[PDB]
Amino acid sequence: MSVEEVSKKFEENVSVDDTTATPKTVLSDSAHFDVKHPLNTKWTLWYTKPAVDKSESWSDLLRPVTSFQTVEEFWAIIQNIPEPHELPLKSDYHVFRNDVRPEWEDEANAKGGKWSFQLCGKGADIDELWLCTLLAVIGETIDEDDSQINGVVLSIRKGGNKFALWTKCEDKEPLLRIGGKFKQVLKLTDDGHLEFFPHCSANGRHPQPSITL
Amino acid sequence: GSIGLEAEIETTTDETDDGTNTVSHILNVLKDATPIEDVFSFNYPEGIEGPDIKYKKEHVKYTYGPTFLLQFKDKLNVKADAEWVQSTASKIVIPPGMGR
Ligand SMILES: C[n+]1cn([C@@H]2O[C@H](COP(=O)(O)OP(=O)(O)O)[C@@H](O)[C@H]2O)c2nc(N)[nH]c(=O)c21
Ligand SMILES: *SCC1=CC(C)(C)N(O)C1(C)C
Ligand SMILES: *SCC1=CC(C)(C)N(O)C1(C)C
Ligand SMILES: *SCC1=CC(C)(C)N(O)C1(C)C
Ligand SMILES: *SCC1=CC(C)(C)N(O)C1(C)C
Repeated sequence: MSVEEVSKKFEENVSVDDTTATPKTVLSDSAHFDVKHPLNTKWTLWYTKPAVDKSESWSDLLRPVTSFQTVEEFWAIIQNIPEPHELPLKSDYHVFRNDVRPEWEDEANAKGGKWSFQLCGKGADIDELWLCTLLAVIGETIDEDDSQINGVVLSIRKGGNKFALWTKCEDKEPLLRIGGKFKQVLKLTDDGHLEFFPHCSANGRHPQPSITL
Repeated sequence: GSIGLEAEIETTTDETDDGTNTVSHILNVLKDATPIEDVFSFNYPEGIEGPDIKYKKEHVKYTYGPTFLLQFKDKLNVKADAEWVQSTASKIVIPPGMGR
């Protein structure tokens, strides 16, 4: 069995003609995506703008949008470059559905576990790490990352910013593991930084969730 | 030595907008685009390329590298929401098979 070598001009044949097809990614395009990027999961894109909650409704503010298995969609909302320290705090952002959809008021019913990450607020390059994990989680749910996860959430406030991670469940043990990974994403260092909220408490906002590093 | 014009230009253009990306503009590109074979199914020629990046995630099928998706963000600069339903509803998905 040969390996990455290519020491012969036989395996390849330098010759083409009317080469059918013609893909064009947003990378090589820059202004003409001739190809639609699909995935193997489902995830909506809701962005909350808490402000009229005074008397409106958590459901009256939340703005649900992009709900597909692509990337050009969710990426747009990112184009907003709001990040966890680039947009009006006290905000929220949740993308998911692979398992449920409703929200922290039901999605929990799905994941069962809410892994949040409280941050005093920094503003450097965390939006890339927080995403790399989320984007991969929804975009790469096939396995390894979002093996069986349910969805992710976002919530900014005065303190600074707080991102939530919802997991189908598959046992919390494996979660404490996942969270740890998200921990570094928070750009911390021994500070523990992490939040564990059991769905059972998420909906009924019951006191004493799980933990908060 | 030289019989004619050795200098011949071929499709140069390379000049669209002042560098501003618009949802309608890009989404409009989709209106007349081709299908997809899958991330690793298509090698993006432009200082980038996703061959096995996430393909190692196990089972692949539809795994878009973390860094890859990032690149998208660079050219995605287009706060959408409306045109989305217009284009997003068009986004096509094709199962990576062919062979067996
Ligand atoms: C996430 N979420 C929040 N609210 C309401 O807003 C309040 C604040 O919710 P929170 O504890 O800040 O939730 P979050 O950080 O996970 O987003 C709660 O007491 C809820 O009554 C919600 N209300 C509904 N119906 N559905 C939701 O998904 C939802
Ligand atoms: S970011 C950690 C933090 C924020 C604030 C609400 C001010 N706190 O009391 C602690 C120190 C927990
Ligand atoms: S998560 C994407 C990412 C990580 C890091 C190595 C900090 N980067 O430079 C980028 C932004 C590519
Ligand atoms: S959250 C507990 C749990 C474990 C497993 C067997 C994977 N499940 O289907 C539920 C979600 C009930
Ligand atoms: S904590 C379990 C729970 C919460 C609530 C949403 C009120 N429920 O109906 C059950 C009892 C499932």
